[PDB]
Amino acid sequence: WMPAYACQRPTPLTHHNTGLSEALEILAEAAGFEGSEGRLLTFCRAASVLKALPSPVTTLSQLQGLPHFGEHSSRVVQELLEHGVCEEVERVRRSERYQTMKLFTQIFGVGVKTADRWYREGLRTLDDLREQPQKLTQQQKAGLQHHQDLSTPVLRSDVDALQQVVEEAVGQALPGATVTLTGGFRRGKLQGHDVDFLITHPKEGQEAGLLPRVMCRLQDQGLILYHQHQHSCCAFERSFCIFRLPQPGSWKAVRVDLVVAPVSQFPFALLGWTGSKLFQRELRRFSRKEKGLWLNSHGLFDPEQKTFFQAASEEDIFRHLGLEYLPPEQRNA
Ligand SMILES: Nc1nc2c(ncn2[C@H]2C[C@H](O)[C@@H](COP(=O)(O)OP(=O)(O)OP(=O)(O)O)O2)c(=O)[nH]1
Ligand SMILES: [Mn+2]
Ligand SMILES: [Mn+2]
Repeated sequence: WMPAYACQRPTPLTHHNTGLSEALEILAEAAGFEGSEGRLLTFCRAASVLKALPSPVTTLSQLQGLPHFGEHSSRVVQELLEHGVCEEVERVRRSERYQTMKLFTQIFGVGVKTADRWYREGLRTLDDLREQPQKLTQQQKAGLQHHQDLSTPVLRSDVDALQQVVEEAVGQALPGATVTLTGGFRRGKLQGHDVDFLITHPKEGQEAGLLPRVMCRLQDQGLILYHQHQHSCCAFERSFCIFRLPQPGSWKAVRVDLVVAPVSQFPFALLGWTGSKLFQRELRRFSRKEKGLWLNSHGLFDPEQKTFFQAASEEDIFRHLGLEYLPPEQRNA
């Protein structure tokens, strides 16, 4: 038996069922593009199960008694096992709707609602968007300007170089302030679509006004192509950036999220920002459904008692929810 929730089972970075999970995730994504949130979560859960399996699925009899594997997800695997291809997945891959929604939603600053609006308005290509700049936010304009670089996977070596410049800027602005790599790279991934950093200081409140100082420094070194600062509204102070990463003989644009959290909230922010998206969705559903507690990136609240949990680490949070600790590299759900 394998547990129902992704937060109750280790999901490693690499697994034995990449072809099958990829097919299911194409169906998940396409459902999300159509606003079919239910079907999205269903395919995503089924994909996540395959990722946690210790062996490859070579016959359909191996699906027996697995959670989150309904009729539709089973048929997909079946056709792939029996014919090497699933017709519905290939139709989706070649569909103009899917290809366009993928193209648009991949652009920095574009979500599903925007992509779908643009689709319904007859926009199809990147050039179509560039011909209608009045329809674009400044963030989306920057996304388009750098789209080739921003669709090139970010590598671990890029992350290392970026963490150095961010640590130097942070260290110069405020001694004692820390930078923590989060997101997919903290989960052990070898590549990504951006780099995520969480910034704090051990004395609560010393992190006030730090991010703008970090950004000034980075800007002065020629490292920033685009920067949008947002103050917290509640909800963390953050900066959405495109860095200009020097490389031997050239350079590349890379997406970076810099998030500041007060150290009291840091374990929650780290947990939330480390992901995966599905893992965190599942952890929050678990906390609510199973334990009656509301988890987010700022805290763990008991709505009956009107209390907040005091957490020193991620381990404290897992412990409090009755879950065995999962290090970041087993959260790849
Ligand atoms: N607190 C908070 N967490 C978020 C938000 N958006 C996404 N997350 C979570 C879920 C993700 O696993 C994680 C970082 O987002 P990313 O889109 O960078 O995902 P991740 O780094 O896992 O994958 P990647 O390798 O960048 O494609 O943070 C947000 O607005 N607020
Ligand atoms: Mn990321
Ligand atoms: Mn990010």
